[PDB]
Amino acid sequence: AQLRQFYVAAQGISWSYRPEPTNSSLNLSVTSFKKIVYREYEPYFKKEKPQSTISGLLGPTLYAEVGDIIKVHFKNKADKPLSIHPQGIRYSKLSEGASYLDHTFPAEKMDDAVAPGREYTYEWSISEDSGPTHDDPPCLTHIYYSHENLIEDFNSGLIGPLLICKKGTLTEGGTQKTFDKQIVLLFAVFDESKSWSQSSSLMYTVNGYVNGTMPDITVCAHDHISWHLLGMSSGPELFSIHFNGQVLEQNHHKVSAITLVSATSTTANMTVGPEGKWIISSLTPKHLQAGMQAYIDIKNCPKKTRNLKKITREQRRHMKRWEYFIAAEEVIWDYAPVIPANMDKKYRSQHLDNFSNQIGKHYKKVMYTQYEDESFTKHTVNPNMKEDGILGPIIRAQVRDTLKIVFKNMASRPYSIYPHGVTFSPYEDEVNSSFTSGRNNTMIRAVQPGETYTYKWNILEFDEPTENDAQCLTRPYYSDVDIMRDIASGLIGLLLICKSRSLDRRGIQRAADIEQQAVFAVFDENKSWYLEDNINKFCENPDEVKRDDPKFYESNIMSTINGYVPESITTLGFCFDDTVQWHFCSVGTQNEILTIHFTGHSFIYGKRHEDTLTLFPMRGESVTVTMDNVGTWMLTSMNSSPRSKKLRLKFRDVKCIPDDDEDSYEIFEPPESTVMATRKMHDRLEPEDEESDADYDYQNRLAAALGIRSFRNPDNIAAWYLRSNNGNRRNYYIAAEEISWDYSEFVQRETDIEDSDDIPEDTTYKKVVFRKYLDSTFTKRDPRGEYEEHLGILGPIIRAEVDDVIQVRFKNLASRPYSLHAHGLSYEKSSEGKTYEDDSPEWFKEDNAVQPNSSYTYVWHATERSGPESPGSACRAWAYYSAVNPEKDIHSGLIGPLLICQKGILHKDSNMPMDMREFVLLFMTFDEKKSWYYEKKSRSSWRLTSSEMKKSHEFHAINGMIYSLPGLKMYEQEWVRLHLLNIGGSQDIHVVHFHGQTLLENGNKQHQLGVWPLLPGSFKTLEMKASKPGWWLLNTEVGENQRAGMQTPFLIMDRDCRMPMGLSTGIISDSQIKASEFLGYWEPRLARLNNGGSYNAWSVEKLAAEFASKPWIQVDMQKEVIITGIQTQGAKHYLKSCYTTEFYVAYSSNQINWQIFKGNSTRNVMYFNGNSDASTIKENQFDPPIVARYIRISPTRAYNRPTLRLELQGCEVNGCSTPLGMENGKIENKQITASSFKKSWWGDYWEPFRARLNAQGRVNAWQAKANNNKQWLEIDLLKIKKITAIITQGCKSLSSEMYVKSYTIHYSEQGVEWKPYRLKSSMVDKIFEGNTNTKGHVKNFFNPPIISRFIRVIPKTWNQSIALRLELFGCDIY
Repeated sequence: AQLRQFYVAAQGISWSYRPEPTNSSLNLSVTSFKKIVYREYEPYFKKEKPQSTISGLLGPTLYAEVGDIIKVHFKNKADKPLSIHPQGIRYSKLSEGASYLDHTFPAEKMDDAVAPGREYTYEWSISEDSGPTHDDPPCLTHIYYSHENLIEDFNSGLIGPLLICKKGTLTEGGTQKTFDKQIVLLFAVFDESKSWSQSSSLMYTVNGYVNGTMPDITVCAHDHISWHLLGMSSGPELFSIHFNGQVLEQNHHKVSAITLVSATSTTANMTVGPEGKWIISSLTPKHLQAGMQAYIDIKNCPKKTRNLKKITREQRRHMKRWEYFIAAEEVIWDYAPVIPANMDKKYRSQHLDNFSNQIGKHYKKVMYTQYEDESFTKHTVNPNMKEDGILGPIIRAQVRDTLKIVFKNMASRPYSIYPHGVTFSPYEDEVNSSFTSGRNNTMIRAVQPGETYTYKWNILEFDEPTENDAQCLTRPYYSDVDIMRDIASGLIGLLLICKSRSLDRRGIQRAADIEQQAVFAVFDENKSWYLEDNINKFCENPDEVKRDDPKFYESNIMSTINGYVPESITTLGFCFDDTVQWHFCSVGTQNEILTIHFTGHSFIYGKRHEDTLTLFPMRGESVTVTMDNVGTWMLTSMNSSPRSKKLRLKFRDVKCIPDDDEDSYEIFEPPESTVMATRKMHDRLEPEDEESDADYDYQNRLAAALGIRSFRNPDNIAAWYLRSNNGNRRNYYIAAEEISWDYSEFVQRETDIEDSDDIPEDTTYKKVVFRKYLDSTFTKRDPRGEYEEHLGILGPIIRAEVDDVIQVRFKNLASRPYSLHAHGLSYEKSSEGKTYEDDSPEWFKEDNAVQPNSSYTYVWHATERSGPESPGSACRAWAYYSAVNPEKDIHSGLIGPLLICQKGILHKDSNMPMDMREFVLLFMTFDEKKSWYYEKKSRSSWRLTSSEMKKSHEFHAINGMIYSLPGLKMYEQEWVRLHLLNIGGSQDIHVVHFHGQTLLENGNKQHQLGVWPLLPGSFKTLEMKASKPGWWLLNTEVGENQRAGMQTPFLIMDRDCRMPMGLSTGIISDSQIKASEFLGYWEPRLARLNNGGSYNAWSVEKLAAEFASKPWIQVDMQKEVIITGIQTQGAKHYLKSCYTTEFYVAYSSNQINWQIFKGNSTRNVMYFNGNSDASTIKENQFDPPIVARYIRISPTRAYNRPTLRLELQGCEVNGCSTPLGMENGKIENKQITASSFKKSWWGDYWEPFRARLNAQGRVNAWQAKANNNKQWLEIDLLKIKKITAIITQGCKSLSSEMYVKSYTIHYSEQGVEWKPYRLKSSMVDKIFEGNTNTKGHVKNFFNPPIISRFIRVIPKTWNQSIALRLELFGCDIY
């Protein structure tokens, strides 16, 4: 419950990018840079903290436990305004530091920009729902920075960690209990060109140190450590950190490489091993050449040395000849193999053969070849094993299988090998570290061209992966001499860290029948060590050497998959009910990443069945696909020209007829023959069939341990295929049709207060967008309700259920063909829509293309592996798009979500899944040069793409529109679901950040993450739990996209928006009640709910016939308000039943453009509902609340006279004018003080302690003792609050009434004082207008709110007495 007070300051530190403690060159410092950073101070800024060395510009580290507060006492000592902005849920509008359009008063604008040489005070509060609190890591990490200028105030060196932790861990010194260290690492890129002192800089630093000049950080050996890896850069960078020789554990995944994208952070743990130096490598092929790393030296502290189990429990020893005698060679390589079916013209007759005498016959291509003999006298296989081809030398490592790597360099250059996540033994280095010790304890890394060598490491059962990880981990191994040059030469393999899966010393696996190796390498011959043996030596046209030319240079860029370019001419055939296991990885001198769409099936991923994998550069991943379909399919990547339409691997999934191995070309080894016949899978040894590795007779010691001991103790067609699926079908009628569409919705009267913003692009653009119609015969559409206001460009949400069956009658209506393609779903090739080779005549090709003005009816089947796993969640998002040309279609607008929810989620609202809010958002940047309707020579510049506005034709949209995206409205403290998707703009990884909010995952039931990184292809379902009302801001915190256009001001409102908007009270005067048609004589100024008299309903003139037309009454508000319901009522004089039954509602913010859609609205199908009898107050609710100035209702069907009385239910503007609790009872009577509890001597007592609005009983107001202009009513709010508005009233006693008429307001500070309320733009006090009638209310507003907890009300001029019932509308500030 403590308060983490913190003193910070910002000063201009002259900072070179390296440290040096000398003199001669340390006065004349040749290189330097101006910088502004964060430096912590002792209280009152007298002294200054030590500022440990390893943190160069990384500012002070803030921290807290769940429950405490933070009072950062900022003080800007630099010469430009600055601020501080953390990440999470805490900040109210005066402690967030960001200055955007949120409609706040000049009081809460001070935190946004602190002038140079001025103080402030930042206060936060770590709630119970912003911390981990469960199986999350012991405690998380967030980055705090400057929000005044997200680009000029970061590269100037303004950043710092914010390390919030879990209740019960953090000590007083700011260090965890069990952990022995608290390290923080800032991988960053400080572009000094976009900085305060704009000088060019090629800086790829870490903490402010370049090329690895950071001083060595060191710890002891065999202890537990805690990491905190930040990362931040203006541009969209990527940091694939790698810990050499060690293993980490983030997110319960025993990973050996942590990936961070810009403006993100994470925490992780590891236990250090024996001593010896190490390196923190950055795997990204760009952060390598640049040069950035650290050093991990390990000391030897004389405290304790552990002694644990060495042998594998004395039974699973497995000590035999299962070592590996690998080597290197330079054999001939055919990228397209010898005489394939699908020949290629480029690589054959221009790059291998002597046809037109290009090179010769030979490629000098190195590869790790595997000899099975020790003496290196024979390869293991010269031909192939019927299904491998180039399945690499498989290195399967498990507990003590005598894994010895014998190595015989037989090449013409120094080479080596280097695995991943494999600690070395000091007998042989197995790494190219600098300090290779002397001849005594030697550690050799390279091998000269002709030598031999011997490595040594056999893993034991001491680093088994977590159960949440995959079955068989996969890791590469390559030549560590020069990575980019050696891998290009062709040195790479797979190192498989499986589990205790050995049944025999041959090493077969279980739980995965068939396995296939697939890596995505890209051999850049221009960076190979045999280009000279390609053009220089072996050649016949070197006459004028082809080089430095776009043709020749890019022609030898051979991006392949397992080397072989053309095709696996044997498509990967399979059986049914099998569980194939795949191993994925990728290398190549290229920064970008890949995503591998898996057409047709899906694979388990942490018990979720995802269908797209984003594999990162130079680190692998393993999946498991199941055979539950029949037909041909694909495995494709889709990023851009060289890889999208190229990387494909066709593979069957079939059997015919029994199991397909009686007369066919897939004879496996069961062999599905007569059951009485012999083959593999039936190898009965002496004892019995496969049980284990045979050992002692019984060896009673057959207990499996826990790992580490628990120690410390007309084409109107329909669907046709739904015959055997036997489904609970659900029908939809989509279409596709052109439309005009311009992203900029703020100039569409959203936030266009300006009048001179010159449009820098085209006015609008012609897209093609999905729609939703009502039946098989079209032209009867379904308009987008209030729910679908934020969809923007996405089609209709196609919802479903587990084990359902979907029928979709797509019907193209555009100029070129289109189609559909689901994801993670089940269908047939005649229900796929993808364009490639099939297994039938153009009968299965009926869906592959939907010609214009026609229609096809797909049949999709959502099975068990297509539903939302991870019981912590409810619905599972997905996507569908026009997959005829998947790159130019999605960039045209044809994209939509496809949700799948569990069994039970659907209400009697057409049975479409409902019962929990959900916003769907597709973060994507739209390119107009990749669409179909891209008129090339636009009217700005025809030569280049608007050379006058270069690259102005790419729009960073947030789900359609830009800067506006209206429709995002949530309550306070309500669980809303979010389906964030990203498949359009691939190479741009996005990180989603809501202001003042903390997201959440499920499955493992707990994950906060602060902000989430959207991987291009992932489908993420999260939960929000909105925090506080006001105008917040949704964006992506990559500073060069937040300013580019990805920022939407979503809205949190109050959680009690149920207050009358003035109809019954009297706020809404009768000067603004209109009517088109009328009912007799009953003036509409008398349409007030619960109004008595003789005429109490709506009319102006006489009707004489009213049953068919739809008259209307129009209420005005004079300001934009919220409306969350309506309170209907019936009228009569003595004998008119006269009630309305059905009635719809319109609304408008301009009185001209009306949106009549809340009657037959979203939750409704095509109707609304109303009253049931005479005066019995009946009310309805607008589930998505509406917000408009004018509102107009129209009754259709009533009882013999369509009358009504209406009363509205809304809230306010800033969005926190909630009842402070007077009438609610949330305030007790001990927060009200005044002068006299005025009593008579022949009657009652006049209580200034019952000033409740609309509370009834005895004298329930404050008639002061004696009349004078010097009484008052003082309210002690018990904590400083923002007092927004006031409502006065009048009182009486059964007789002549009297009431206040005009009052002034004296208020206080935190303490006891009283000061007048001088009008902002005046020189004297402000005067208010009190009541005018007895019971009617009057609302008075404050131009700036009164931020206090003392407030006095001065009755200045009144009517014959002081008397009022009072209610303040305030806000719970902190």
